[PDB]
Amino acid sequence: ADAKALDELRKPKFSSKYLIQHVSQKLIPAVKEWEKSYQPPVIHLGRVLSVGDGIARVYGLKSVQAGELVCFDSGVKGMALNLQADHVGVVVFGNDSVIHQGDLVYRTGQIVNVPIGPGTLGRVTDGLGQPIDGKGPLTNVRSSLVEVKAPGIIARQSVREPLFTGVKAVDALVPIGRGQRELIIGDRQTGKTAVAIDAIIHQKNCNEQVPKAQRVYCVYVAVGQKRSTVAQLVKLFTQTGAMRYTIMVSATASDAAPLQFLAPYSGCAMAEYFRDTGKHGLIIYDDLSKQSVAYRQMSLLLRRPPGREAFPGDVFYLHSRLLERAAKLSKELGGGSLTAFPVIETQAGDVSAYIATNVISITDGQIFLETELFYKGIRPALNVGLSVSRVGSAAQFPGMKQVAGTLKLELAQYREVAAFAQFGSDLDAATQYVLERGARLTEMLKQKQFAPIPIERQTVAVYAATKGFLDKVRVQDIVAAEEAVISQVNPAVFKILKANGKITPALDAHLKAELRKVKLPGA
Amino acid sequence: GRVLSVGDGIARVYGLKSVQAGELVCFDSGVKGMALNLQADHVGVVVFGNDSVIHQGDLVYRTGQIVNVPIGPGTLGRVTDGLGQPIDGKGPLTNVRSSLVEVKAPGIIARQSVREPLFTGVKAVDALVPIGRGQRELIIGDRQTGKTAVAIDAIIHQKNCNEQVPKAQRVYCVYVAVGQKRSTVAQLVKLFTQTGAMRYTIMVSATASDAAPLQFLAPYSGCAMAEYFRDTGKHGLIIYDDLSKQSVAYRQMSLLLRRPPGREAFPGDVFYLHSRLLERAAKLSKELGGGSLTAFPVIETQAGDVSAYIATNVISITDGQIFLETELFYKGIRPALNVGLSVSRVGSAAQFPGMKQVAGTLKLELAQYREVAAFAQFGSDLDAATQYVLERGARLTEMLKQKQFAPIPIERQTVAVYAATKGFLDKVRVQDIVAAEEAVISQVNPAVFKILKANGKITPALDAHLKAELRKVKLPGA
Amino acid sequence: DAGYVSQVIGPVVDVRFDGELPSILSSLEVEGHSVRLVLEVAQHMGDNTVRCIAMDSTDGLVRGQKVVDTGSPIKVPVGRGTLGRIMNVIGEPVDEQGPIDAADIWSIHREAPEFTEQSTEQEILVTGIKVVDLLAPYQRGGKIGLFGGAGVGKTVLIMELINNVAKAHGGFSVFAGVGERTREGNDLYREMIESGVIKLGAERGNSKCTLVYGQMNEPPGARARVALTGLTVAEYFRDIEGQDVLLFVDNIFRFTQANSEVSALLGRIPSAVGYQPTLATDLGGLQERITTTTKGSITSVQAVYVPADDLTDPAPATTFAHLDATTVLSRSIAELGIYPAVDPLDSTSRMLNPNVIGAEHYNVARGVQKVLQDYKNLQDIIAILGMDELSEEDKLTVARARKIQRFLSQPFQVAEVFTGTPGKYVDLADTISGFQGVLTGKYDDLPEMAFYMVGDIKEVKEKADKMAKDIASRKEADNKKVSEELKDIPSLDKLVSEIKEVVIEEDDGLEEDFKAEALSSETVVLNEEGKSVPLPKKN
Ligand SMILES: Nc1ncnc2c1ncn2[C@@H]1O[C@H](COP(=O)(O)OP(=O)(O)OP(=O)(O)O)[C@@H](O)[C@H]1O
Ligand SMILES: Nc1ncnc2c1ncn2[C@@H]1O[C@H](COP(=O)(O)OP(=O)(O)OP(=O)(O)O)[C@@H](O)[C@H]1O
Ligand SMILES: Nc1ncnc2c1ncn2[C@@H]1O[C@H](COP(=O)(O)OP(=O)(O)O)[C@@H](O)[C@H]1O
Ligand SMILES: [Mg+2]
Ligand SMILES: [Mg+2]
Ligand SMILES: [Mg+2]
Repeated sequence: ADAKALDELRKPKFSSKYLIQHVSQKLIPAVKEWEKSYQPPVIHLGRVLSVGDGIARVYGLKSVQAGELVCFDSGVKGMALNLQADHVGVVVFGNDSVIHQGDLVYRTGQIVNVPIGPGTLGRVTDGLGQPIDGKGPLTNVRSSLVEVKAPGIIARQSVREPLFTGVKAVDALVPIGRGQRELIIGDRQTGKTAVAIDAIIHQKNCNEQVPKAQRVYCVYVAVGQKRSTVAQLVKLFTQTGAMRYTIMVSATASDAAPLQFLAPYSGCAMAEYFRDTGKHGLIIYDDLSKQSVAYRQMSLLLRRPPGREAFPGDVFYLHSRLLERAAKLSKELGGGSLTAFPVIETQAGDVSAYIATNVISITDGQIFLETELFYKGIRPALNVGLSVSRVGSAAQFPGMKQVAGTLKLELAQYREVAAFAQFGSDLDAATQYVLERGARLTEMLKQKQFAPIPIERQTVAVYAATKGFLDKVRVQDIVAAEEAVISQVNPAVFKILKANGKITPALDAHLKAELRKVKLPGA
Repeated sequence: GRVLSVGDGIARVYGLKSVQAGELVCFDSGVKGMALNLQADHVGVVVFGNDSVIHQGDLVYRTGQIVNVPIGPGTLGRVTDGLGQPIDGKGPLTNVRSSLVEVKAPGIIARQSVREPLFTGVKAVDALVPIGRGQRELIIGDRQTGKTAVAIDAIIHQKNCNEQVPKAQRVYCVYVAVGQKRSTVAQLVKLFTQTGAMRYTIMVSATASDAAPLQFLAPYSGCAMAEYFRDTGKHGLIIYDDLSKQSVAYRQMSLLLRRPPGREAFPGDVFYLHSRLLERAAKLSKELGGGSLTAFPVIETQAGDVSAYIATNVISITDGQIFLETELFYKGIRPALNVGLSVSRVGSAAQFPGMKQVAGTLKLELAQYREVAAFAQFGSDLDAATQYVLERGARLTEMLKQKQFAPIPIERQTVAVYAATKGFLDKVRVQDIVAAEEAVISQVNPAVFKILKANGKITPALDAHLKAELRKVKLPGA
Repeated sequence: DAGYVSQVIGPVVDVRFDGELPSILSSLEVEGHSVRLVLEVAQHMGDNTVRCIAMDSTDGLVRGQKVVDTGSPIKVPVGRGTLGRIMNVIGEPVDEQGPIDAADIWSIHREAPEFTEQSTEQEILVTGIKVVDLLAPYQRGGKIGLFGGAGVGKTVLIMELINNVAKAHGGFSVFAGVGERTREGNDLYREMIESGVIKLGAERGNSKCTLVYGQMNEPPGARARVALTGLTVAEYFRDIEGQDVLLFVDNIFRFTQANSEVSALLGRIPSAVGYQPTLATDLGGLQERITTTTKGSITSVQAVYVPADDLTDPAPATTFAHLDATTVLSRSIAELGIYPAVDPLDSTSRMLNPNVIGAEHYNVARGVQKVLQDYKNLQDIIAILGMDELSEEDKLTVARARKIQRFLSQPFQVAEVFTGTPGKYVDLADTISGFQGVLTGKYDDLPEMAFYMVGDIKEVKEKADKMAKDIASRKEADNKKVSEELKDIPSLDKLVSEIKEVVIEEDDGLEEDFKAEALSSETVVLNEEGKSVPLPKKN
């Protein structure tokens, strides 16, 4: 059984020829009798051994690379994922009902690539590049690999530019930066998509205002969502004019699991064009908790051994190599940027889950949206103690930086007394004074949906709350009092607060002056 | 035999036709291995070292002999690895003898009742969970709660009392360090030489960079080295520090040999592993010599979760349990022995008879103090049958505190516990904690210690003089 | 002579050798790749096949691609030529400044030092952090672990320890970034340019740190070995240069996680929670190489991420045993705004011994832990009663412990860019005496928040003075404040006039550089000859 006699067997030791001479003049006549049942032999092409559940096992394909787009003879694409010794495991980019046993698989030569460029700006795309909005094919566009490595230590520079989202809980408490990956984590129906949408709408509102290179180009990656929701989102974006800067990659729920797995990489390759060419990108991987389930489906059907919650071993790498592409580049590489908003859904608030802890470990900040604050009127349901941000200062508005530290610490004082408000002792007009002051601040931080606020109106409206001008107002109607503050105040203080960037003492005087002239409705 | 596959410290060896289960083999590279699972096509050999020197097709020779360590009096004072070879660098082990590491535990008839006491020098352990010779007592706790402290104080106290007993009743200790760092083993050898404890202490050390079979096999090496002293009518004391690491090394080997896993991926025979180890600690019969071996397994819990797999297994195996809490540890109670959860199934049959008549009050009023434990934090004083037990239990928990690496003789713990259970307490304001805890044992004359040690019991002729001596204690700092 | 690629499943490649199998841990080179693809041999599969882990991505590997053997493990440049450089796992420079001019390249795999060459010297390493230096004092030449969940401040604490120790050390430093963010790798590189710890150009040799980076974007074969590369640079400085080295490892958890990521593809059935069955021995084989021998001294600070704040997860619970000191950062302390969020109870050190740091230091440390544990036990009856029936001793042990909780916080010099307060280095004696004062009761006459984010005990006393002049103020409210207009204030329409003008041309910069190639409407594939041929008309 040991190999040395087994390769000594390749020496001829037949010691008779009454079969070698007989079979040789009998074999080729016998292959002719059944050559109709012989499929033609394959070396460099493929032939499907087995197909099932979206995994083809392909014999042949001698020179395919790992991770390469292969194409079946029925036109449906694939990707050579695990290259076994005897076959190739191809994940099928589409419905595997058109693939049979014995179909030819054609190697396309290229690693998986999507159309990138300025012609993608405004289109609705599936997880591979094909436009699904029916507005023709993509023009003014070139191909690019979906699996580039992230820009290294020398290609990057410090995250300094602010990237307002228009949600003032975010722009005051957990401020994003321009090359920052900020996680939107929460339970279902808490407003994660809503925070991402207000980010994209606010970037449309600010792109029509800045000189040509501070403009942020958005990409929405919609993994696993239903096709109706993507239709609602495209309708909203096109009725607000935000679809001019937005690409939408849409690998919906009926799509094959490799398209949902690959659509964050397709969307990141589309948004990396703006990072690599000196512009500024922004990407939302909405339901990144569904890309991991599609990857788990692919890896369990390729018979890779499961792990925690039957996820693969390399499901941390799946998201780390995706999110690390969101960077702020150096001036020697254009100064471009790409800021990511991955969305992770928890189950019953269990943030201790597997994919949740992986993406929390990768991304810079968190935007925790808790379902118990969503039903107390706090919308966006931002848990202030649990939502962190890595950049902190140096990447937000300077005028908001003057007025937001005294909000962040004062809400810590307000949460400090909530576990001591069930008895009613009301110690020495301190634990009862901040019990209304912080309650007025949390009412200041509420806002509506699909209506982002410019940053100067937010840093006026939170100037009006952490300073005076609002303590004589009931907690019930500060959401009403803020429109009195925003509208009735002269709209020329907003321009000079936007153009300065901070609250100068020349402007602090007029801002405290015009915050006393308006009518607050509280009675 | 020929190596088929090698990787992660497991060599699949084709050949080795008549090899025994658990037998040593030897490779071409000079590394050894133990043939663990013998299959019809190959032998699964775990490798005693780094497997990077083994290639496919390397030759494996069987050594013909099961794994064995040198035992004997030449191992005393030497730091060995998990296979017996000395790593302290003082040359080969003179005056030893090879003997198998997997022996059978002594049966029902070879046992004797565990009656003579093994003093640890920790007065909490000697007063509340008393250890006999031949007992398996689990030192269980969380991380950094003082388990190695209790083990080390038992070893150091065995050195201290080994100088004042005859040749027969001396305890020779073995400390087995499984899975520990190599820098913290050297600090223990430093402490044991500076203490003088290495005159009776063997030190078996399978560190973290050792192979998994060496850490799996080091407790059996240490148990064979201490079974030398058990089987020749002398007394031993074996301490397996982190038996929870020996189980993890065994889990690694059994998973890489593809044995079917059970709860928390442990193999099915991990209870058999630990009970096969811990049933060898026995008090032998009068016919086999009368010797004894006392085991202190150490199991680390995670969040006090003693319902974990290995912790439940060893709690099932051992007689007693010394449960060290982390909340008592930072509250100042060090050694942080949880009194209500620490058991000893041998119990009062194997403690000091002078302590047995004083500690029976102590554990009772400690239990009374534990049930009235919320009232300590109150302003409204209750009916002074609870405030009495509150101040009494507080001074009793402060009685059982003890500094590290300073064990106490049993006659001094008896006197200090007598001075707190009979009512000679510091019922003053407690500014004088500095000059009253040690003042009892330092100001009574040492003749009462000689009488209490030699008689082993507070006689009516001695509690009279002890009560007369306890009243004249000075504390002249006030 | 050479081998060929037999199988590629993600980051694990099977390579088949017709004779001359490599050793385990051998590095192999894949000839013909886009980049330098290094495979490190992990095991011998058995029919003349080895199984390897890739140091780069395996996308592009063809079966039968020629793989050549180097006869040795991954050898990296070590020595003075690496000071002030950034290296890969495999020793490539990633800082765009020439090659690395280091002599006597070393294998990244070696055995740990022996038991005979172990040092037992215990000198305290003064960090300037008053919660570290009081309750869990570090050892110079010791293994230090900064445990903590995500976002509790392990990286800011390791940056403050760099700023406080590595600049004033004399010896060399090695930061080994293991599976971390590339953003903070760049931030570390830039602020060690600005500190002088890394100098570029002609005075490169005056640098004091070698960066070795293996971040999150790298495949799991690279994150599982970059700690060995940083450890090899530190072991050269310890063994050959005879130096005192300072190894800083950011998330040694990523070493075990990256070994776990390839563990099932190497064919091992998983252990408990989901880690490899070789978790303890992999972690031990790394951690035992970080020792001070008799030759030189490696002081290691390791950040250890605990997953989901769970200190009983086996990857932190295994690395607990390898550490002399332990700084458990917790989320609960950080939710009170107290930074560094060091759990004063759950932190432990081997130096916290009255024979080591002195009984005067030991007793104030144990007293702080005693009053903090008593307050931790009293909080549960406070929240039910309300802290007015606490016997005037438990109103004192609450007030002193609540002063101590604030007094353990400290401004950090590297954390003034997102907090604003400049950082205070606190000496050891001014920590011990300052905590002895609040313990015995000299400072009950100061308010409670005066102890928050200060330095010495001389700063809480003057923060109380500033707080009580400021709560003495804000009593005038009538006029001649900033709100009046003829003070210095121009008109509001005048301030709109000084706004400089920026243009908007409404073409947003998309018609200037793009090479718009014409993409194929048809699928174009390769036939058996490899010729690019459109997809044949037959389904
Ligand atoms: N700021 C807000 N004010 C009021 N309502 C809001 C706000 N944000 C979101 N909502 C409402 O909350 C609901 C959930 O919002 P959204 O779909 O963004 O959450 P989600 O977490 O993405 O949900 P899913 O997980 O189902 O996608 C929506 O119906 C929306 O109308
Ligand atoms: N009785 C005591 N008095 C004072 N200090 C003590 C006492 N017991 C333990 N300590 C201290 O507690 C620290 C941890 O103790 P020890 O190592 O004994 O616990 P452990 O449970 O073995 O920890 P690990 O599991 O990490 O080895 C040591 O530094 C020791 O000095
Ligand atoms: N000393 C400190 N002072 C103020 N904030 C801090 C401090 N340490 C940490 N933080 C806050 O914690 C957050 C994360 O810290 P970091 O070191 O990145 O933790 P991790 O290493 O666990 O990711 C930062 O946003 C920072 O604002
Ligand atoms: Mg959603
Ligand atoms: Mg221990
Ligand atoms: Mg970090």
